[PDB]
Amino acid sequence: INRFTRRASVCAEAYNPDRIIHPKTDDQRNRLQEACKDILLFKNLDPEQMSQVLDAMFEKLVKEGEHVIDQGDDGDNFYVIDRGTFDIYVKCDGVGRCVGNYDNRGSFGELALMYNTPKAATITATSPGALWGLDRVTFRRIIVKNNAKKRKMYESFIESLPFLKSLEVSERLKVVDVIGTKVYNDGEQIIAQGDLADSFFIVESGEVKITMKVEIARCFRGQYFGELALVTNKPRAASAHAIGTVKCLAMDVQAFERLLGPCMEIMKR
Amino acid sequence: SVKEFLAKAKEDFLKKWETPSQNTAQLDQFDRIKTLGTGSFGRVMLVKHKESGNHYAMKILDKQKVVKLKQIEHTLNEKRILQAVNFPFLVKLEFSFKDNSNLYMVMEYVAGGEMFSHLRRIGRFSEPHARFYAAQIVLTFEYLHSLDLIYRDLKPENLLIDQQGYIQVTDFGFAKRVKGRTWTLCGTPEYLAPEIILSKGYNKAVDWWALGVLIYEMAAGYPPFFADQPIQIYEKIVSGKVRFPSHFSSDLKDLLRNLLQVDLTKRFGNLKNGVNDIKNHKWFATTDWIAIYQRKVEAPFIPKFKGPGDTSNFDDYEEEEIRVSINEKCGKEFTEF
Ligand SMILES: Nc1ncnc2c1ncn2[C@@H]1O[C@H](COP(=O)(O)OP(=O)(O)O)[C@@H](O)[C@H]1O
Ligand SMILES: [Ca+2]
Ligand SMILES: [Ca+2]
Repeated sequence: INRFTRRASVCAEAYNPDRIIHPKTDDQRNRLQEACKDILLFKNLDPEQMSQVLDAMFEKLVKEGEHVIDQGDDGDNFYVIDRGTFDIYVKCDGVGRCVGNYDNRGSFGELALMYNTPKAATITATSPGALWGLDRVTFRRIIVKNNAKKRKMYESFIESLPFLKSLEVSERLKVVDVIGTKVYNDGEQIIAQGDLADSFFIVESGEVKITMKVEIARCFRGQYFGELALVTNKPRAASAHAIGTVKCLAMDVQAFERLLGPCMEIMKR
Repeated sequence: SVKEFLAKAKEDFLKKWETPSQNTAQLDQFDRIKTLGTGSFGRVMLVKHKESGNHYAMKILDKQKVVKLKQIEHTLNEKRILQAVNFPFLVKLEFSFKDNSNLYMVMEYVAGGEMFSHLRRIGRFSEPHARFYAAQIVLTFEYLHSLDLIYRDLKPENLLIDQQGYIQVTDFGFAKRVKGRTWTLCGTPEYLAPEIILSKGYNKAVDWWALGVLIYEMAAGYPPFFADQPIQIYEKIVSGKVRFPSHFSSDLKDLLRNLLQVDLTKRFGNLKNGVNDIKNHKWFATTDWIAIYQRKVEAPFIPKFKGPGDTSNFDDYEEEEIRVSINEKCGKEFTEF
């Protein structure tokens, strides 16, 4: 051999990011979250992106014998089984066959969430059952919107940083591209006094208490700390700890430099 | 030299960009000889100009099919962008036009066929053979990026060899002008950057990613990430974990790691020194970036021509008749074409 078959381009619907909630039981939700845990497109998701997406999933009922999907039938839809039994089968030529089975578990269609991809088999309800469905345009809006809301603005935080005021836009986005997130529990230590100053932080939610060896500051949403790691690597004068549950933006400072060179060069210009 | 000319290319482009060429010619100015490729959707043809007797490649696009597949915005890009750029390795748009049923881009013929076809026949490429091609893409992507244009579809099926063994980049369907960040999930599966897959929003970085892939394929004979079902290909691309065949010279495999880097803070082309990181790499030591640009370098392969209008380096498709309806279709959507 299949060595000479060319590889077609693929392309999903556009959404330039510049109301949907389908009720489901507490448990129905958890089971749904576990059936998606290890699916590529869900693995790596804000638990809020995840939550938004799990809202979007619509209920789909089926009487026994009903066709959930038809081979070659359109696949703009991902499906995860709630309850029921299900036969899978393919008309391989030529020849209609049964392949495997479904017993109240299992999913199919994920590639649909990326681009149009005609179901490879017909799935048939071997009893009364229910599924949750997800359609590509819906799913992609959610996730595109959610990231754009997390891109500009993730920045403002960055452009409220005195050391970075003199960055160009093309450069600040470079940082928006990669800046990580960290989540912290009550009293968990964010920074350790006398530790190598490896990166700076910005609070997205919660409160951070800066203390020395004696409360010497409290940071709320939109406020930075450790920001000295940019100008010098000399050991933290103070420590940081979480007050409640904090989420932090964390930027390793070296990475910063691979992108932009040393922050001090910036703070000239 | 290296200094002003930049600005001149943007001066040039911008001026052509804001007021594009329109219905240069028309269908009956051409004879339709043979299909070269089934465009989606789609059909690229060899055509003989009449007044000149000279040959071209005609890209026929069914206006309705484009609308049904939702490629309105992309199509306008292909054409707008293509008739506004100029660079020795970008294919030339000679005339453009439309009629009741189709859109037409007429281009220079590249008799040599697709890289893909050669690569596949030949198995793989020696490294200097790979390097020679890869140099043109690097220079081409710098030209494009400088204008704030990304290409987004790098693959040996969109890279054609011209009569002098050089390359002409070809399919601009996904090319676009991005000042901040763009989100469309598009390209070719084996070549998608991980940020595209995960809908992170992205710009110039994805091209350089794709460059790493191309190069690895040009030298290996197969791409870095492959698998039975696509989702597994994506799974692999997201781990960015890659094996190199035994024969990859150490410097090659070194370059591939810097380009095939899922971590944007470490991916060549994307860092402080931009592209120079790639040019002044270790796998381009023997490359005189100036020479290649002037096409003064010995091509490690010249496709065999015959007379003009020879299609030997291309595959054979079944010829259907190009229907032009008496009813104009989708007029409003392509006004700007
Ligand atoms: N100017 C040209 N000269 C020779 N062959 C071409 C030319 N343009 C396109 N082709 C061939 O026709 C096919 C379609 O090109 P492309 O622009 O990729 O259309 P699509 O993206 O719809 O497939 C390609 O595989 C290419 O080999
Ligand atoms: Ca193509
Ligand atoms: Ca295309």
